[PDB]
Amino acid sequence: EVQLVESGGGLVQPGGSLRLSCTASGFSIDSYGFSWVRQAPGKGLEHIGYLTAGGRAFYASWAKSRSTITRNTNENTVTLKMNSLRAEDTAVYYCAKLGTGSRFAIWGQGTLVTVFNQIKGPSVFPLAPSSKSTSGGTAALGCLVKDYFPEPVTVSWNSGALTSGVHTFPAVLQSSGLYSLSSVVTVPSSSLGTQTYICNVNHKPSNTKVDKKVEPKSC
Amino acid sequence: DIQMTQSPSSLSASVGDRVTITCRASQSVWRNKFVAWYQQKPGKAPKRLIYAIASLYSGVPSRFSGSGSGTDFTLTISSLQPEDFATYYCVGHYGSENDAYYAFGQGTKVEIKRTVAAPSVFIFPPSDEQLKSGTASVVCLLNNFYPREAKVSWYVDNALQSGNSQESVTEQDSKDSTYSLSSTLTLSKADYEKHKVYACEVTQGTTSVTKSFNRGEC
Ligand SMILES: [Cl-]
Ligand SMILES: [Cl-]
Repeated sequence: EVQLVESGGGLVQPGGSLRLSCTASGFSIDSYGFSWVRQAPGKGLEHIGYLTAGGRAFYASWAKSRSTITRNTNENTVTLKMNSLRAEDTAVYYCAKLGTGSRFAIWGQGTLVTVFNQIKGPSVFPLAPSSKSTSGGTAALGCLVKDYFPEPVTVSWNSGALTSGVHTFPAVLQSSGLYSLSSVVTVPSSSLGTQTYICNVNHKPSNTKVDKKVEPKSC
Repeated sequence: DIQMTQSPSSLSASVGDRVTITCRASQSVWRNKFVAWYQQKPGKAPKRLIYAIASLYSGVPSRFSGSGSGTDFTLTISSLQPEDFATYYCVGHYGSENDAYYAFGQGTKVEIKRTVAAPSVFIFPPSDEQLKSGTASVVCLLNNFYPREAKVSWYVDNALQSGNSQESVTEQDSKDSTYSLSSTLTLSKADYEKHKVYACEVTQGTTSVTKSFNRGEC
């Protein structure tokens, strides 16, 4: 019943603006104060600003020059606008009643905003199971996901049917300015002749999906 | 305005250990008590554990307790459990007639100590397909090990490499509290085809495991 839902996420060019809405259901948005919070990938939480129940907006000093927080009671929303964006503004944006001293606390699910100076779909190469794989033992295989921008890429195996033993590494930023990652899985070596292993790589920023069958390499 | 200064930035503790995390407010928080503690596990949203310094939210395990006095606030985990791997944040509120501000601490990454475990090590040559692009990626995998600290050195025809590799590490596992780590060596096609023996040398403590291949050989 009680819920907050962020909308408006997406890709923005540097110098662009973001506009996120936070829609409440189960209560009136004007009966409580709400914060906007963000988290850069792999980093901590940052408070942007807070709109009191009375409708007064207070911003972290760094955000005041380019942020606006408003409320619309007819639509039961709170809204964050931020302009003149830079790469450092890439983050998951949440609306929330933080509940620092009251029982009622509620967060939206979060919406990703990515500030991108470039778009580039990934190249995907097999990490082939070793020919030295131990019979009746365990083999490693995977996919190398190279030279894409911006983050993120998602990787499944066999369309989600293979999850046990999978490690998809966090991406590294190469000296080229492009990201690269690998996703690996360990499987029974006795399966290598019989079981098909396909990595499914998805890069929404470039609307690119790659499915790559990874097989033992030919001698 | 208000800041929350959190320490330590990270800690490792054995299951059943008592863990203490502190947060110092840069000035008095609202009514001296508007401080909450949040927990965030990998890939999920922050979850509130404790509010008003010490009020444990319903359904939060009682091994989490909050205390505070003055401008110092403390999160205590009395018997660290495996499911407590997370980053913990304090968040404080400052208020006046013309002020309403919030500040998060930097976060404390809590990792679970476990018994040392040696990695399964794998080396992967570059694919023929990639080589057509002019570049070769050689990948070395250290699977399911502990602790995270490892030295991974690349050798090309017995020559130690420097400056042409990058590492990545997984977050601590939920099943075995291990890590996995990749090291990726990047060479031009020209250089890759100029050499024969490729080796990844993994050192932890007193032991080095080296996995290698000869270019072209099966
Ligand atoms: Cl109050
Ligand atoms: Cl903050």
